[PDB]
Amino acid sequence: HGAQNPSCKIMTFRPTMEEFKDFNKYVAYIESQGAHRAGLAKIIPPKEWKPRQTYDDIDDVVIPAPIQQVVTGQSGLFTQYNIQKKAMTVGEYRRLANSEKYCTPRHQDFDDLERKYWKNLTFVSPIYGADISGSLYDDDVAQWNIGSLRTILDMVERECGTIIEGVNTPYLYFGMWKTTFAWHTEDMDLYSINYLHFGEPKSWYAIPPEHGKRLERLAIGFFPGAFLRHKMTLISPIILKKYGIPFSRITQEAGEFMITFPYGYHAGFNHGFNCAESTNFATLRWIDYGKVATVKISMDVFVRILQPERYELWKQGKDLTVLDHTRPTALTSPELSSWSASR
Ligand SMILES: CN(c1ccccc1)c1ccc2c(c1)CCC[C@H]2CNc1cnccc1C(=O)O
Ligand code: NI
Repeated sequence: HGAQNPSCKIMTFRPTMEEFKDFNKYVAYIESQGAHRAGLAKIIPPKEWKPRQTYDDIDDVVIPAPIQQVVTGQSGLFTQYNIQKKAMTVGEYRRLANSEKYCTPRHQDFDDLERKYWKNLTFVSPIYGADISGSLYDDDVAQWNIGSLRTILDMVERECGTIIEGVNTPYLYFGMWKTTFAWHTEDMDLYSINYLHFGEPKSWYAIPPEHGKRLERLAIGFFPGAFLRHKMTLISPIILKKYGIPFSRITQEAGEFMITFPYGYHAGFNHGFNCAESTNFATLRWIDYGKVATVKISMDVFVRILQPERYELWKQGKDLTVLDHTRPTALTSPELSSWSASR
């Protein structure tokens, strides 16, 4: 389809509990409304749903590899390095986040906080408890369980048995003020789902996938060298607004879901102490996004099973298609139904 979200605005969704029970079905719905055209969409769950009953058992959890984020650069163009530090607990990380050195500054509004982020990026290197293999969900949670979404990304584990952490498994993100994730797309241009468990907000910048190539030309212009897959390049919105790169901004609060879409470039930072949970997933539409992307997943099993008419032409390298970033995804295909019956 097309012309659903022609402005490519970041859309916010508030489903009822009945719309919330099927995860894959609701992803097809928000794409039928055009959420995928912004590269990022917010999902506000109903109040009856709570992923964990209490967050007081978490002080003794281990953060195996925290990273000190050292950012260099000037004039809205930066490069961040991630130096690994010693292990610590969440209680220690919380006391370090609210330390005077790392605490959230005084700010009038977000515009003030955004200004102080890009002004004080170089001066202090914050600690980010990122990429922790684990989950904070309860076991009985059956709706939107990040540890088990039951999408077609399970074909990797169900057929080839490969398990990739942060992609097949959930990751945990304990943050503090100024902790940043750089401009990037998900591995193999996969989807991603991020849920903010508790704490201070997490802000997102997102570029629509139909303009992602304009950011890639911009970054190549600054460094003469898919190097943005190093995921350590920071670009200020001042620079994007100067060269005409379309982008939108939204703030994710505690208890809200964020979906990133294939070839949706995103970047952002944490306002203060928070905990986020994230994993990757896929719909039927992603298969063509993963094919054009060639952590390296082999797309062979997806094409051999769900695109079998194109398989031999893809092995011969004669399947040259152009992605239509506006087409919504399908919910089911005859090849997918007969595959679930085989398993
Ligand atoms: C450099 N690096 C690397 C690159 C190549 C291979 C191996 C690792 C790397 C990779 C990942 C990260 C960081 C650094 C530094 C903190 C951030 C996380 C990703 N975090 C998010 C991603 N998307 C959305 C949100 C978030 C978030 O912070 O909530
Ligand atoms: Ni990401």
